[PDB]
Amino acid sequence: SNRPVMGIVQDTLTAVRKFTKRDVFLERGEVMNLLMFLSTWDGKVPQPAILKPRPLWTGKQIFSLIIPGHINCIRTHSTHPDDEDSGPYKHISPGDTKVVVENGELIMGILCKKSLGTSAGSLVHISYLEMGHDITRLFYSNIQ
Amino acid sequence: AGILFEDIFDVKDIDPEGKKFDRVSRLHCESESFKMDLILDVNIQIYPVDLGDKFRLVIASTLYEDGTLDDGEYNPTDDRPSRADQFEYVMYGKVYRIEGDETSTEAATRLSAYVSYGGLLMRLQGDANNLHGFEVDSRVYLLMKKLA
Amino acid sequence: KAFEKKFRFDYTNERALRRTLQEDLVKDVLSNAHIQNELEREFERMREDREVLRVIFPTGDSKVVLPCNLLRMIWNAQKIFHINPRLPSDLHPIKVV
Amino acid sequence: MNAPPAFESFLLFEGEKKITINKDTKVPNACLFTINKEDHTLGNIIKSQLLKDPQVLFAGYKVPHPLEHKIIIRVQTTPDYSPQEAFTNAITDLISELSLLEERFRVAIKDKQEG
Repeated sequence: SNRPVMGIVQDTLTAVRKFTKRDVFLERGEVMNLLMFLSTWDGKVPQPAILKPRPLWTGKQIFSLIIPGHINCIRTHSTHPDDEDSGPYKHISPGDTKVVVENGELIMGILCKKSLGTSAGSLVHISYLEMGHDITRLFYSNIQ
Repeated sequence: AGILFEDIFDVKDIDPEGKKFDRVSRLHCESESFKMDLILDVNIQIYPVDLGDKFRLVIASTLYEDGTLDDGEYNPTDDRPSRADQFEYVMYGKVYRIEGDETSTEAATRLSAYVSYGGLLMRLQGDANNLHGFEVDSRVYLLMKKLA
Repeated sequence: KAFEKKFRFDYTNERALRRTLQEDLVKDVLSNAHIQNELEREFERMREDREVLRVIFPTGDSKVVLPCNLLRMIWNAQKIFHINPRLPSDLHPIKVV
Repeated sequence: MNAPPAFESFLLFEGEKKITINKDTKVPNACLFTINKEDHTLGNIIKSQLLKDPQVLFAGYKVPHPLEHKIIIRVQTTPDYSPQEAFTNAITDLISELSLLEERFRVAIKDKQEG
């Protein structure tokens, strides 16, 4: 069916969603731990989304380091309403419910089965097609 | 310098769509000088914001005041001469869309800039004359401070 | 109407040409008539292909399974080569065809 | 029949070095510490002490596999300071804190017992 067979399943998918929500702010030590568990990490700590009150990273900001190469993908979250595409806020979705990955970086959106699962045009499928089998393996393992 | 934008904004709404996230609310702000419309997502616990509050918003390419690229890495030890740290709330992000009022036949009169600060989004609409300094896929710093 | 408006390459207005294509290239496009003949032949081929598609796919189902993803590929190229949509392009329309 | 003996949690055999130091080529002034036959008890302590050092840029630890008894610690420091020096200083500070805590706990026990 020209679809990926393996996908993100069980704890990891629910944790993906809850991690990739907007409200996730990660402290310095937590960021260093999560980067310690990255195998393809280049060793450079990204500049946090929030600087002065305290340095705070975001879940999408660390998920962008998991995403390999320069991958361009657009999906929609399960809870996406059809009203947002019609009126204003098309590109600034209030519920965080459209997915945009540009240049191998997650800009907005909440990931779910429709993005990391086994479906046509998924993020994993696009990663395989762009990067090949060797890099997609590291992509699954790092996410896990 | 490297300051792309600077103005003073008035908070008009906080959650018109309802509160969808516990630690993040969406400021709708009008502007008293240039009449630039602003939408911004702000961390509430870290930096509370209330209605009818004057804050000065500065969007800059670099924090170092001198024209030196920041290279986009975290280094808390770098004592360069200033970090433009005269501001209470600082964010870092990238521009991902610049919409316009242009037709096929004539240029844009009003532009809108879409910036994502690690998941937090901002939209800034108004006249294209003062909003020309933005280019997509470029790094942008947000700077805010409350006013009395 | 929409098909013609989207795929016809109107080169009469010149002002949309001045906005979209570069200054050096718009004069070349406007002066030469061989370019215009080739560009009309392209749209004639596209009309023929549209008729063939309407014969092949009754009910108008536009979802088709094809080898390589051209939209994703064009989007990859745009980001790889740092292309600014706000500026006129230097790509000569003959070379596309 | 495949159960490992009870002591691989806590005991070295011939050839195992308690600590192994490997430099990290990805980033300058970065080192990788491998501690054999240890667990979270020591890794969390060392990481938390290292994060207080203003000259340490990165500090993290992990267990590569729970069924194995091994700690990996990565330390990156600023240019004029060695991660080896950062590690030794962290260990010394931890020992100094623990000795003071022990003395004050003994004093508290003696004050509690004779009223």
